[PDB]
Amino acid sequence: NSLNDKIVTISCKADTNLFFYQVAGNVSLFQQTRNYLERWRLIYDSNKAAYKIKSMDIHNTNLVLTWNAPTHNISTQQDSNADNQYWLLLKDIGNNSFIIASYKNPNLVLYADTVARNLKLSTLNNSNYIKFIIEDYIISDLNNFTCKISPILDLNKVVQQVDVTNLNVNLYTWDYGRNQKWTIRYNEEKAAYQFFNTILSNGVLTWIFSNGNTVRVSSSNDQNNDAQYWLINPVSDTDETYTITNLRDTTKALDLYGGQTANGTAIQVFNYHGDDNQKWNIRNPP
Amino acid sequence: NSLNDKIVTISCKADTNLFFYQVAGNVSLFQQTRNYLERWRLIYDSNKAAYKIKSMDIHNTNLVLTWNAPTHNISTQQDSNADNQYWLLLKDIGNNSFIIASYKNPNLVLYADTVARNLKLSTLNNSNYIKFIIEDYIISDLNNFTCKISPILDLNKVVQQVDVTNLNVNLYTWDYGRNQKWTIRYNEEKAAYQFFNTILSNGVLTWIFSNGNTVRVSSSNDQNNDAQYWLINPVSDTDETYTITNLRDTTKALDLYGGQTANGTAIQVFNYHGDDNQKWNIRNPP
Amino acid sequence: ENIQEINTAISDNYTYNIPGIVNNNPFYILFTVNTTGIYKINAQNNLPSLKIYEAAINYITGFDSPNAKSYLVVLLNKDKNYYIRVPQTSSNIENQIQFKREEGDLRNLMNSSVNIIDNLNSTGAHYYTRQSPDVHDYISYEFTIPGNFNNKDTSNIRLYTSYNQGIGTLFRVTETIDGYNLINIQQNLHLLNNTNSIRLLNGAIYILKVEVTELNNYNIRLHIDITN
Amino acid sequence: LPNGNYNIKSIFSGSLYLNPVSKSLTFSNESSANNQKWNVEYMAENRCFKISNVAEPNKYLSYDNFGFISLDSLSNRCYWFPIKIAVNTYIMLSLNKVNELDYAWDIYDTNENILSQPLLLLPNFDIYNSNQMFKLEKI
Repeated sequence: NSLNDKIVTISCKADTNLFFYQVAGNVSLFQQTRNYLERWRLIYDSNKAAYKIKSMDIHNTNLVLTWNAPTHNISTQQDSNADNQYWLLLKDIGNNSFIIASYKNPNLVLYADTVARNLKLSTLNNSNYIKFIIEDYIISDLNNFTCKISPILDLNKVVQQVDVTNLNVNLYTWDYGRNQKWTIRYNEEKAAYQFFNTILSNGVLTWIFSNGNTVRVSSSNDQNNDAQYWLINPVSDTDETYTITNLRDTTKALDLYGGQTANGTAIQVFNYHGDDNQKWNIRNPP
Repeated sequence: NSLNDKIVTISCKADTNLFFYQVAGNVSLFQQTRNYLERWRLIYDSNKAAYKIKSMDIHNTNLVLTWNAPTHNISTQQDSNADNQYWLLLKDIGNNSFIIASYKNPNLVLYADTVARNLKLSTLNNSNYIKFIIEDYIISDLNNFTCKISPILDLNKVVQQVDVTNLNVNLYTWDYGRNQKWTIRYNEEKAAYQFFNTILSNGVLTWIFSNGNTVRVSSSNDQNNDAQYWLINPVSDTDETYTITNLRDTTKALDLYGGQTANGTAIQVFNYHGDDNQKWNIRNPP
Repeated sequence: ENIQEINTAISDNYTYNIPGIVNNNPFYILFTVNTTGIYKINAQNNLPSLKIYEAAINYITGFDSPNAKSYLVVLLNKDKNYYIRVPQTSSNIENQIQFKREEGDLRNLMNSSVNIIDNLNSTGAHYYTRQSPDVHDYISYEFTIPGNFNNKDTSNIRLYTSYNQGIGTLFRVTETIDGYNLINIQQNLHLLNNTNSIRLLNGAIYILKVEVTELNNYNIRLHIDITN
Repeated sequence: LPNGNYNIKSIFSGSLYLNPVSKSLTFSNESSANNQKWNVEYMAENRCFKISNVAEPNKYLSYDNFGFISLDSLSNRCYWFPIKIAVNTYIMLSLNKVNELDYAWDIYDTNENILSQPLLLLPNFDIYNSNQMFKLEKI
């Protein structure tokens, strides 16, 4: 009742650039895709105290991580609720990584063969090849993602800082400028994100609650300001669309002044409404 | 490291009435003693990402849980920081229990022989015999403990409910009545405790904050009142002495009115200063 | 009674072939060991049973029951001589006497004959009569609990004696390429009219070593009654 | 233990027989084929046994770096040290200490069911572990 039903990515502690990847019943280890091929739903069975690990593949919707006992091979097969399709998720405290043990034979755990780029099994040991990073897919996709941020009312416009010295934040047409890109960083402690503007070393997007409803960037070496922090929530049934709410006041979403798809339009906070000048496309800059 | 230096008891998921118990180098499984014989300090080494489990024995002060390789036996031996004295604490999420694996050889984990009442190493399986409950020793000692509560200003008097109909709380000479006994219960979600008076079924010690500093018993089917819940913090150097602070406002401590010790004296809350009239002995009813 | 002789002092391993032309008579084998130690001595299929003597001549251990399977476990000194009385092979198949030096758990069996019991096919009463060792001397019994082994199925075994008092030591037997391994599971078992049962694993092998403490009959009769 | 061809069984089941399946070893339904037949040969120099598959006579029971029994070419990993604990019941230790312990063939069971389990090599402490007990039946 904490991981149950959560959609996650799973990557290797022995190589954090490799993720569990699924296509047509085949499981491998692959670079980050930020799509459903590397997304898995954790499905808890309370009587077994173990989980099914189910591919979010949009074409074959019933595939789960399966140990092909007695062999060393791991694949995805149709969910038949079988013991070889259940896994104990053991969190190694202090290490913030997981060991993933077969319910059918708990002496055996997933082992990342990073050279073969696939999964194997091993008895328990101290190597990093049996440790995994299990992460909510949104955090996984956005953390250390350098993006551009667009209102859905004009995709060809973009949230920017003005220049290296003018730390104000306005809307402007996309021109690939560094002032128009943001490196997102997730702070595990505060359970929230910051947006680092790439024209500054430590400039982060900051709600300046002082002047009421407005937003600038400012130094991130101001340490305990919870308006330097934000919550990012996926707009339902999209791919790239999110709501961005401020940490200090979660009713205060990031707002495009009045709905005005025009150059220099102010970027501010406003009270949440689920209304279109409060929806944002976060994407890779092309 | 969230567990580093923590003092815990460890009991058996297979028989929650059995605790790891240490004397003179022998580890056994024994009923709850609420004393140092069942307390262990978890000592983290970040390089190994593993823990020593050190006995809080008062006489032999450097004994740690040790695997007697090549046998499957366990004992306590002098701490030499050896690999066979280190342990991986693997938290089985959703089951609230731990698998405790040997750092020297993670193929092997602690196994509770509940009929020989001792521990051995074993390969893994899905039984509760390899699962353990690791708990802060204070929570462990107080959770479900039926006690009497005395001001340290006079241990011959107790905090009592007046009678079954009179819900007021005052100081009175100990007379062994059920209105003078309280069953402490830890609330996992709230990370806080209630004190159930044993003269009633659902009556808990409560700060009546709508009447200033008054505390009374009221029903625990009032559900979201933080004023019904308390933090219980040990006083240094003592085995039985605690400060008791209210969950609604932790600056409010259980307080003996005036420091007066007469029969009838009010029990209330007051701003915390740590004076002797805000310290309480929680004790076995004789 | 033609006395034959192994002229060479034997060490660790030795095999002596019965001529076959001496089978129609009780006959003797004179030998010595290269080094002092505990030896297992037996005929080809532990048949026939053998007697051993120290050479004054002194009986050490062994008996003479026809068709009785047994092997001897004896401490042998390199300084002294030893006789083996082989009884009548009233069947003209060539027999072999095997001598083997024991370095392992079988040393727990000196000095005694070990009777091979092979008729425990069921529950119920069984008994075995042999010439009784004198007081402080030993006689052993190697047997297998009936049934299939599964480390779980178990039978109630009542072991006792008829007239002679004896103290029993019960071992569990396992075997590797290096011979027997013995787990001493019970001691101080007073056999004379013992009413206590022991639960033992079906299909497992056990050895009961008995020390005669009271000779009330020329024979010792060991009862192994099995219930389930 | 005399030299020759044996079937190999777990004490959990009298109807399941050791054979290779892909690179693993498992106990399966009777096939009457050579792949369920094992040639046991005593090695005098080290007092151990090597055990080859009749269907693939240049491959021996061995173990890998992952805790599985395997079928490989000859090496010191192919030497087994049996402990006979009943009629033709054995615990099979690796000749070599592994991680400075005795290690033995071990088959995991779920309520005595071993179907589809791979045979592993796991620590051994005594002669009473049912998951470490195997029948060698001459045939």
